[PDB]
Amino acid sequence: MSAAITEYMDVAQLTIWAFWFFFAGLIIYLRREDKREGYPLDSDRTERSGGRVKVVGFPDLADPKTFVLPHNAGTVMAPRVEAPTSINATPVAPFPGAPFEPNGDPMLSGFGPAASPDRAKHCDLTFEGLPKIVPMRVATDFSIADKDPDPRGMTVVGLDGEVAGTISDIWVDRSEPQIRYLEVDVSATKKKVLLPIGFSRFDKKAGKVKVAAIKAAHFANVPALSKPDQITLYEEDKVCAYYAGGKLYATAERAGPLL
Amino acid sequence: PEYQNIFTAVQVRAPAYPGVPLPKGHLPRIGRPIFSYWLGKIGDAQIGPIYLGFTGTLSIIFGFIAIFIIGFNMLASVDWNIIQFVKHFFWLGLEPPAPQYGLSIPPLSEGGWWLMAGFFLTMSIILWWVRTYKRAEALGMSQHLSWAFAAAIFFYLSLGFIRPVMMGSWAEAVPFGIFPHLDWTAAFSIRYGNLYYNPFHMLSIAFLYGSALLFAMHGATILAVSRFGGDREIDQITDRGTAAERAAIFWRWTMGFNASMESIHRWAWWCAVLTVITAGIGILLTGTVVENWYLWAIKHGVAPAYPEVVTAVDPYAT
Amino acid sequence: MSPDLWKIWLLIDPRRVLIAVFAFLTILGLAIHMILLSTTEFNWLEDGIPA
Amino acid sequence: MSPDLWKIWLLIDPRRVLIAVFAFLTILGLAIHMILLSTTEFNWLEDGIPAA
Amino acid sequence: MSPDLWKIWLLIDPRRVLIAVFAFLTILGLAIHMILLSTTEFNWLEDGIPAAKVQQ
Amino acid sequence: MSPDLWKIWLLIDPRRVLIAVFAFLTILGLAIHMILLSTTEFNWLEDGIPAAKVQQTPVVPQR
Amino acid sequence: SMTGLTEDEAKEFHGIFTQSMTMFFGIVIIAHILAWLWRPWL
Amino acid sequence: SMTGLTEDEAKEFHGIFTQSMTMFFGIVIIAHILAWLWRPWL
Amino acid sequence: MTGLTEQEAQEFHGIFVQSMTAFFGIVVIAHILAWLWRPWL
Amino acid sequence: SMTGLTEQEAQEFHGIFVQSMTAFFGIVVIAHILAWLWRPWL
Amino acid sequence: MHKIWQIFDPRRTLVALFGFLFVLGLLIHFILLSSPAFNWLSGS
Amino acid sequence: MHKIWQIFDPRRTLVALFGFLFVLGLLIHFILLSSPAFNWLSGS
Amino acid sequence: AMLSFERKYRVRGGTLIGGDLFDFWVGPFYVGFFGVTGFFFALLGVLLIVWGATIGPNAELQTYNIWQISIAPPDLSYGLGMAPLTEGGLWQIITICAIGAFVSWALREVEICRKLGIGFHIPFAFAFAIGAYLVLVVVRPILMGAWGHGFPYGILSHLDWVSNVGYQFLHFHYNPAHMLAITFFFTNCLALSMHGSLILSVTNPQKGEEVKTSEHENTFFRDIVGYSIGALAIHRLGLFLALSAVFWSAVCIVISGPFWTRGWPEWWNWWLELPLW
Amino acid sequence: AANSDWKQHVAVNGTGVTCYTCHRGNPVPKYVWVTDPGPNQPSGVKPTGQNYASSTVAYAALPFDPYT
Ligand code: BCL
Ligand code: BCL
Ligand code: BCL
Ligand SMILES: CC[C@H]1c2cc3[nH]c4c(c3C)C(=O)[C@H](C(=O)OC)c4c3nc(cc4[nH]c(cc(n2)[C@@H]1C)c(C(C)=O)c4C)[C@@H](C)[C@@H]3CCC(=O)OC/C=C(\C)CCC[C@H](C)CCC[C@H](C)CCCC(C)C
Ligand SMILES: CC[C@H]1c2cc3[nH]c4c(c3C)C(=O)[C@H](C(=O)OC)c4c3nc(cc4[nH]c(cc(n2)[C@@H]1C)c(C(C)=O)c4C)[C@@H](C)[C@@H]3CCC(=O)OC/C=C(\C)CCC[C@H](C)CCC[C@H](C)CCCC(C)C
Ligand SMILES: COC(C)(C)C/C=C/C(C)=C/C=C/C(C)=C/C=C/C(C)=C/C=C\C=C(C)\C=C\C=C(C)\C=C\C=C(C)\C=C\CC(C)(C)OC
Ligand code: HEC
Ligand SMILES: CCCCCCCCCCCC[N+](C)(C)[O-]
Ligand SMILES: [Ca+2]
Ligand SMILES: [Ca+2]
Ligand SMILES: [Ca+2]
Ligand SMILES: [Ca+2]
Ligand SMILES: [Fe+3]
Ligand SMILES: [Mg+2]
Repeated sequence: MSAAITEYMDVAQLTIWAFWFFFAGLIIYLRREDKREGYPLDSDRTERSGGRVKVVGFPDLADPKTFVLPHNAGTVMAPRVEAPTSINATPVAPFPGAPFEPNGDPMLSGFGPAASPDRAKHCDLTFEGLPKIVPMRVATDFSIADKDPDPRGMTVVGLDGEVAGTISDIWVDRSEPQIRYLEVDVSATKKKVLLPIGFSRFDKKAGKVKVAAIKAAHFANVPALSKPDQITLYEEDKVCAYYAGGKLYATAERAGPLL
Repeated sequence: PEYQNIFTAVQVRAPAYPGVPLPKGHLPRIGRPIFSYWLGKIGDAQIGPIYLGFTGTLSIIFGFIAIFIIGFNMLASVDWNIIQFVKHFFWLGLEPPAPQYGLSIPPLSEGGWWLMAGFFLTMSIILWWVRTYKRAEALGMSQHLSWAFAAAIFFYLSLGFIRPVMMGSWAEAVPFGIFPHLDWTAAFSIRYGNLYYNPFHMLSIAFLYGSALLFAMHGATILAVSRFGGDREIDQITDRGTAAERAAIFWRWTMGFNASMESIHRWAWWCAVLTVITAGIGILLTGTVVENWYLWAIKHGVAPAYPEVVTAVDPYAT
Repeated sequence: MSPDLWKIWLLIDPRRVLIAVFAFLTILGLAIHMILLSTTEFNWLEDGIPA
Repeated sequence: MSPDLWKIWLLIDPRRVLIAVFAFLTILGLAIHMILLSTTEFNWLEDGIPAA
Repeated sequence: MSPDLWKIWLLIDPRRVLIAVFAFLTILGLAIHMILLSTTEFNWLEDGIPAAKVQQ
Repeated sequence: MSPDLWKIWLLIDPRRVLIAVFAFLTILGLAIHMILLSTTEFNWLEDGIPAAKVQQTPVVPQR
Repeated sequence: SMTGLTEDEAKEFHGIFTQSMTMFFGIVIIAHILAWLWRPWL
Repeated sequence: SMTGLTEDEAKEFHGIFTQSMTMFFGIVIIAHILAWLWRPWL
Repeated sequence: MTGLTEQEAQEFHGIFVQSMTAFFGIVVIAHILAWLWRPWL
Repeated sequence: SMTGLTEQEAQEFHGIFVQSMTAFFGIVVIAHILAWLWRPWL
Repeated sequence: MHKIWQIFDPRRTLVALFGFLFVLGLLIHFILLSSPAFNWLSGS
Repeated sequence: MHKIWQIFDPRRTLVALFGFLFVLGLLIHFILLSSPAFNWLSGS
Repeated sequence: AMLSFERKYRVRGGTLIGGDLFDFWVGPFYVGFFGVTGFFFALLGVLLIVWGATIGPNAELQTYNIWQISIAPPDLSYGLGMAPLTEGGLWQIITICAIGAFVSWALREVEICRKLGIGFHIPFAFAFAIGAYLVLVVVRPILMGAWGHGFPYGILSHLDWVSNVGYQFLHFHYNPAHMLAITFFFTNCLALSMHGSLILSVTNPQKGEEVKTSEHENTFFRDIVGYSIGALAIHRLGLFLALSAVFWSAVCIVISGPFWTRGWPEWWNWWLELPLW
Repeated sequence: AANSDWKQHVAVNGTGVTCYTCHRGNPVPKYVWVTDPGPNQPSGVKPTGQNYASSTVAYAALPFDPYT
């Protein structure tokens, strides 16, 4: 029982080698956990082989893991199969790794920055089973903090500083009190559209809302809700993606380059 | 320019939330919650309530006794002069017994108070660990947090208790002070030959830098996709939306591989824990199986060599 | 001093004043006793009197 | 020393002053005992008396 | 100096100024006493006057 | 200065300037008094004037 | 009545509180007389 | 009345406040006279 | 103020007093034995 | 009540608990007797 | 007395009192062990 | 005396008592080992 | 190659420089114009590091051991001028290549996030680490007066540089900005451990139980420490701590030598010389 | 003795040692040391010799009397 195993080896060397073995095992485990979403990959190697060679890399995938959702919403497998889709674009060039062109009208195309998957068509729920994101017209116990603007009646201006409507209601979150959406009453179609907070800037001096994503004339194509009191995971994603597409498709100068 | 979601522009007030009901046989939560406006610009503007059981009361008592002993000895070291106590506060400390006692109990002024303070502080830390385990299990959750706290406690006990017992003396332990314990940290490296050459020290530093890198990347990633609802990570884990897809695709295009919304939080968990695990080993090997880390590195061909441009004559080798 | 000073108590909350003055007086007493203990002339325990 | 002193309990909650005074008294007692133990003239354990 | 200075209480809240004055005066008294005790000339406790019954 | 200077208060309110000035002059006075106390030429307490009448034992000449 | 007590509640609390404080001071006095007899400090 | 106390409710707080501060200062006076007799400082 | 009626406090007080008396009695006997072994004053 | 445990289910727990305490203390006493027989500490 | 239990919740007070007694006992035994005149774990 | 179990949960009380007993046993054994006069890990 | 849901996001445009000239993907990577520039800067830097290892400090101490390979900066007698290739100019060329590669990487990230339609938090955070490196090898050498103050490029030799620079001030723990940076680093590690633990505990409950909701996350930390910060605020705080650590470390290293040339404990004398005590 | 017996210290470059090296015109040198007692302690407290700001170790919390 000493510190020298041989003429060259000692304890502090064996300990570091044992750590390296454990670290290799841990890295394999973490990389296997990383591969529960989006694998097996979609490449030319699979389709040339007639759907025979599946590209997963190393290490391969794990056995499916089960999540059970509350209030009897169902069960979801962490590694699952999903239906291959047909995109709304067309390749710019036939060589591999080439970009695609957003066929049609880019805002109303569902491709690029204006793209989204199809989530479940049910509202997110609280711990008691109520809808989670609701307007303040039904969450009456809520209130605006003191010494704060209360953005009701504020005019919303578009990308070019042209007014596109006014705020009508505020959609809040019952579980965590914060604002998730603004409701804009568009004065071009007599309709009401939702606007995420992440795409709006509060000019509290002059009482304005700035939307730098889309222009004033684009507020007429925002996807609408099914019922005026609640929203689903599908519609929220669609609404956010429509505004996100304007970060590239709004004007002719936003595609680049600088030089 | 564009809203970066760093501060909350407009706040909304709802009534206080007592919390998820606890099962039978639990005490009620104490305190009435209140709201802070300035605290609500960066996070949640609600403070309280708190749960205090029996383990939580015992932890408080033990810890306050330990801290009172430490403070009383710091005050006694300046002969009861409170002004001089304020002047020298960062330099004062309570320090371990002398090396001529081994693992015995010295008088109070010569290291008994240090032993009592260490025992009581260790008891409070253990009781707080039990409290965290019990609160995790009361709500039906798992026990990851208690495992991470157990790793931290393992490093703490290696630093203060296990290594001195292995070396056979209490003088190897760290003092209770601000500048005193930094002095201990410097002297430990000097005595055992340049701790930079300890390979577990190298691994621990790598994991600390990695924790900082991982938290910066994850925070920036979640803040960048929060316009799509990305901050609600549980929903994205159980139902993948555009936030998770864009976050994965960004990193896949940047560095060739990516993680998942669920999987990244594992990379976060293991990176931090391995910071302290490799730390606790690194000092248990020091002084027990390795005497000089620089000479150990030279023996294993790790230390670099430089041209001889300055040198000294050895007066012990004449 | 004018007799009408009793109007102070409708300007500041009595409970907070009570607790603040209690805490301040206790801390002041402890500080003065310790400062006296730090000296050589006024340390009544180590003065050696009576021997 | 005043006939209507009991009205002080209409201002401060008794339950939160009993805890404070108990804790203060206990810590004060501990501190005085330790101060006496820190001086050679009043350490009743190391004095040797009686009988060494 | 001015027979109209009493307007100052129409601007600054008296309840705040009372606290900000009492606290400031207490802190100032403590600081001046500490400054005096930090000198060898005005330390009234360790000056050796009058006499010294203890040995050091 | 100009007779029409009194318009300055149409831009700055009395409360936020009164508080600032009163909280500023005190700090400046404290800082100046401390700076003078730090020097050996303008320290009025330890200047030795007038006389000492305080006796000032072996010493430690390292400090 | 901010703390919520009534007049009778405060009246009954004060008597017990003063009685207990008097008893505590009474035993403290005896402890100090014994300590002075053991070893006077003044 | 920002504090909320009535005219007579706050007026009687003063009478007990001063009556207690008087006795506190009174016992402090005796303590300091005894201390000066034991060992004067000036 | 603690969800306890008169009798549910009197029973507790009686048991508390009896237990305290037993604990103090054994403490006293232990101190007598210790003083017989090695006096400290 | 507070833990929702009936007195009849409390008597049975108390009996087993006290029986276990007695059994534990018997072994502790025997061990201490042997330890004193090995090397007395007073 | 006895009405004091209408002020104090019995469980918390009992737990705090027992914890304080245990801490005090440990502290007194430690202090006695540190003093050479009363250490009973020696040859005497 | 038996109604003490209407104040405290038997299961948690048993677990806490066992943990306290084990910690106290470890503490006493270590204290005995540290002292020289009672250390039994030297043979004889 | 492509994830099973990635083909929807490979759109044309959003470039900063180049347009359609370099707008393509190479395997999983997106390259662009800055991809080309950064890749070839990195390639030349690697090749010059390998050549510097091949030459070695001498013909006798040259070795291919990875722990012992070191490329060193010039002497302090060259000032801010350009040194001969064998006497320290290779270090300067490699430093230029490294700076070019880092800036190219950041600009490629900017292009990628313009393409995906997301915020710019990630390149902004990377710029802090780039700035810390630039303070290490550019700002401090210029303020001091010579390129020789930079650290050598080697796995074990730059540790020797850190140690000797630290002991030039006799006690580096007493540097105040150093204390602030260390506090931020430790706090960041603690916060990361807690965030990971809570997310995993909620997502992986006890056996035979359903996934926990958002209320449980807040209740847990309100019952442990009496306050909960929220889902978005924990990421805010993590980013803030991780960037503050680096900012204060850069401050701490740029004041050692240029702005303070004595021991670090002595700096505290201003506190000990106050007239209060 | 200093100028003849310790030339491996005070005569590397021929500087030498004179009476002015220490006194500098003063009857008592300005930089002498004695055995430092340290700050005052209570009667029953054993001093440690450290954990106290001191210029003799350049304002660190190290043992402040390395001379003895
Ligand atoms: C040279 C050093 C001298 C010394 C010279 C001086 C000089 C000169 C002065 C003091 C003053 C003070 N000294 Mg001195 N002092 C010395 C030694 C001591 C010792 C001691 C341990 O030996 C103590 C405890 C004190 C304490 C005090 C305080 C009583 C007082 C500062 C109070 C304060 O902080 O107001 C801050 C707090 C407030 C201002 C709150 C406001 C008070 C209210 C609103 C107004 C008064 C009402 C009052 C509370 C109740 C009724 C009082 C009536 C006016 C009668 N000195 C030594 C011997 N001392 C000052 C003084 O006299 O103050 C009266 C003063 O001018
Ligand atoms: C002078 C120093 C002596 C010594 C003198 C004493 C004395 C005196 C005592 C001990 C006691 C103990 N000593 Mg010892 N002991 C010494 C050295 C050792 C060594 C060793 C490596 O040398 C070991 C392994 C032990 C082991 C032990 C433990 C078994 C026990 C304390 C356990 C505890 O903390 O309970 C805390 C944990 C619990 C109470 C949990 C209980 C778990 C359940 C109830 C287990 C019960 C199992 C079963 C039902 C028991 C009955 C069946 C029996 C086999 C007949 N001693 C030296 C040689 N030792 C004590 C003892 O006897 O306790 C029983 C005791 O009084
Ligand atoms: C005796 C020595 C002194 C000491 C002297 C010094 C000196 C000198 C320095 C520090 C610095 C640091 N010290 Mg110190 N320090 C000491 C003791 C400590 C102790 C301790 C427990 O005692 C701790 C925790 C620290 C901690 C710290 C940190 C605050 C800081 C290092 C982090 C940093 O700068 O990030 C900065 C992060 C970077 C620079 C990363 C840059 C990476 C970029 C992005 C480039 C890309 C990398 C790569 C090329 C990518 C490709 C790689 C692969 C191909 C994929 N020191 C001792 C007392 N310390 C350093 C500092 O503050 O620097 C600013 C510093 O210079
Ligand atoms: C993965 C490794 C990292 C880590 C992890 C970690 N730390 C943890 C945990 C985990 C997983 C917990 O679960 C635990 C916790 O509770 O987190 C919220 C904790 C914790 N890490 C802490 C500290 C901490 N962690 C550190 C480091 C690290 N912790 C690592 C970097 C450090 C450093 C770097 O030095 C510190 C200082 C605690 C805040 C907490 C555990 C607290 C605990 O166990 O306390 C027990 C004792 C007491 C409560 C005594 C209290 C007694 C009285 C209340 C005192 C009265 C006087 C008072 C102090 C006066 C001042 C006024 C007061 C009102 C403040
Ligand atoms: C500022 C907060 C923290 C942080 C953040 C951060 N780092 C980042 C990012 C962010 C946000 C990225 O987006 C970016 C990335 O892509 O991450 C995956 C990155 C990154 N941080 C990295 C590393 C890294 N970060 C570190 C630190 C930190 N990064 C901070 C703690 C460290 C430390 C502490 O040492 C390292 C080593 C990379 C993995 C990556 C950037 C990759 C990059 O820039 O690639 C381009 C360059 C090359 C591929 C080759 C360069 C060619 C040179 C010739 C190499 C040698 C240069 C060197 C000067 C000589 C040798 C030095 C010797 C010491 C060996
Ligand atoms: C108003 O406030 C009052 C006056 C009441 C109290 C104030 C107190 C103050 C101001 C306290 C300040 C404290 C400070 C600054 C503390 C700093 C502490 C630091 C930095 C500590 C850092 C490290 C210390 C470590 C790691 C020590 C670890 C020691 C351990 C783990 C020892 C364990 C020892 C054991 C278990 C010994 C057992 C042996 C036996 C049981 C026999 O001992 C009796
Ligand atoms: C050059 C040849 C001389 C002469 C003529 C003297 N010294 Fe020194 N000296 C040194 C120290 C540390 C002391 C003690 C401090 C002190 O007593 O003041 C002295 C003392 C003296 C004295 C006595 C002065 C007095 O107090 O009455 C005298 C007269 C004297 N010296 C003369 C230190 C040094 C040196 C440092 C190593 C050197 C060199 C000298 N002295 C040289 C001389
Ligand atoms: C808690 C782990 C077990 C520790 C056992 C060893 C205790 C210390 C024994 C040291 C004895 C040294 N000496 C010289 C007195 O023999
Ligand atoms: Ca006396
Ligand atoms: Ca005695
Ligand atoms: Ca005097
Ligand atoms: Ca003067
Ligand atoms: Fe997260
Ligand atoms: Mg020390």
